[PDB]
Amino acid sequence: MEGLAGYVYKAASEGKVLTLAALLLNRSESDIRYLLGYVSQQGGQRSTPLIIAARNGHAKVVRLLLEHYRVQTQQTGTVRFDGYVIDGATALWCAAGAGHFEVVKLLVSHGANVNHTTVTNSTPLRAACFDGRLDIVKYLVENNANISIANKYDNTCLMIAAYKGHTDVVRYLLEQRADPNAKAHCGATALHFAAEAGHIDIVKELIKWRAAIVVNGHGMTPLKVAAESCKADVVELLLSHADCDRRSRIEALELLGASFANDRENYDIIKTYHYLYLAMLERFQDGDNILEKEVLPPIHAYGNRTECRNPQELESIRQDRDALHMEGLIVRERILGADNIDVSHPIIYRGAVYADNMEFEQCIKLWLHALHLRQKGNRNTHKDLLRFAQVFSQMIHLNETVKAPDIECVLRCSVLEIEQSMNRVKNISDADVHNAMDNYECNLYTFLYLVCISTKTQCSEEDQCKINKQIYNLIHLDPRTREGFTLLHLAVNSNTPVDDFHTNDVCSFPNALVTKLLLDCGAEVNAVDNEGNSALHIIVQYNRPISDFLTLHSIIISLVEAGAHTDMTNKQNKTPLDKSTTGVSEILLKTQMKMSLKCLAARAVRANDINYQDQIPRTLEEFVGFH
Amino acid sequence: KFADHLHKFHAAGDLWQ
Repeated sequence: MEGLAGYVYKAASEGKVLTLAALLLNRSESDIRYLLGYVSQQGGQRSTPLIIAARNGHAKVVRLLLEHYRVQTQQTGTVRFDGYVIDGATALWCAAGAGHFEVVKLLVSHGANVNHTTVTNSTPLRAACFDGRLDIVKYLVENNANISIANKYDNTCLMIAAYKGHTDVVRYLLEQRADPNAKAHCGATALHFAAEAGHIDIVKELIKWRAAIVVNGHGMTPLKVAAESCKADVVELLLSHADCDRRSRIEALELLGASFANDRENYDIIKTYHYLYLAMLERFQDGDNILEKEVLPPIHAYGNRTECRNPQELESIRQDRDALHMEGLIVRERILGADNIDVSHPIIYRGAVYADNMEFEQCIKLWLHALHLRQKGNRNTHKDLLRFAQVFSQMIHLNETVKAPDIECVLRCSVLEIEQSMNRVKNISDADVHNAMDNYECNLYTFLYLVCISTKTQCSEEDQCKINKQIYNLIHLDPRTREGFTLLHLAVNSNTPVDDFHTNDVCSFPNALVTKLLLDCGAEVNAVDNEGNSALHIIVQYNRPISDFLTLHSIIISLVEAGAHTDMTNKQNKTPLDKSTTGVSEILLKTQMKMSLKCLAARAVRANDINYQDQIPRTLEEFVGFH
Repeated sequence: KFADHLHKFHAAGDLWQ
């Protein structure tokens, strides 16, 4: 019984009973407890018998485990429902999350931790509400399962019940003295989640229970949240309160009539003009008290359209689906603000549609505006630069010449984003270093793709000077990946993952043009990575020096003429021609290197050690370390 | 399609279980 947990875990995985009954055979206290309580690792979970006995919905295994002996119901464990590996998940928690009433009835009957917290303070009742079953929720509440207990971010079980689409448990929770007006760390009142998801009935019984209306942390009223996600059904209910005033009525109407046009799922031009007309008509027919919208400067991204503030002007837009999208973008930015989280996505989607229609000229404009909005919000723009690289590669691939100001702007935003990513990496603990460093490497790769696109685009002298300055700034910032590769080591490495969407079409690392641009921008031609491989140790290890020779000769003749040391030594004591995977790449190196008695004497000093701290010039003290 | 790649942006632990 030393480690025979495989039998019990496999039997409980499918809920086998006779296998467990044969497993238990006339045990006294010591070995019976050592069997029943024997947890194991099974990486990713905690592998207790009574975690998979409840996750798979098998009350018989828990029944034999809890009938004549009381196994540890309060067993700390981690269980996964997709990417939801949450610690502290006892049998009650995982059972409620999966949604099995039988095993829950076989846990609380003996007395279980109905309010068992976790790292996220997710009560078992919250997991049941996420599942949505009414039977488990009322069973927990009737056993005093701490309805008021929230998560870390104050996300009480009512809010997750009102977001995942479970009207029954919402009605029951409101019927059992819950908190309709419960807030959150950022502000997520119970109307916000239901309005965002768009459930009509949940908002119906919330406003029937006087859930009240309070503004979100992002300056969002529940009606504005409802209108933001294009849910026109819930807005009509919230507009019936007759306490929002016409300032919010004509705000929400414009907001959703703008959201419908520039949205992915429920994109409807017919359901856009109707709501925009219903919006403006409220303020353009009242008498001598008509309301005119606040002025908005003509944004260059949206075709220099100053929006429409007339019934005749709006009527002129119900003939041009190309103009209603821009008008929706303008109205959404005017109402949602320039700092909201979700104001960026419609702009990116409209630019993506323009790109899919091969109209990249307006796609670049819209996405540049979206990138500026995202970067002036301290947001994570580690994918927008990738989408720019994909658009630029698709433009270069077909026949199209990208504008040089576009590459200048995207490169400037890229160096700003990479500096920001370095700041986040340096200013964070190991809780999220993995994802932050992955985003940092992604940002570096996107900058490299943008540089490769810039090399393959002819532009005037001023444009090239601007692009070279933008590259030079990041070169002097000295960025390095997790394995020590600088911004030049990746431009010569063939193992750098080029994105497969469209940058795979035209971006081929290693590049001669990219490495020449980097070396002409002040790149450390003689730097080393974490192991010690310099910019020359990496290119020499090339797969194809018989077909891609032109960018292997023009990346060795350019490295060694920029000051790269052909006799350098990495950690494993290997010169670049000692680290040659081919012959055509060491012949070129042996042609592009010269015998210097400085290198020979440095090798002699490094071999027969001399204690070269003093009695040597300061600059040669690193030269000896090179070899 | 570029618009198809936008469906992946529709991560926060607030609304998790």
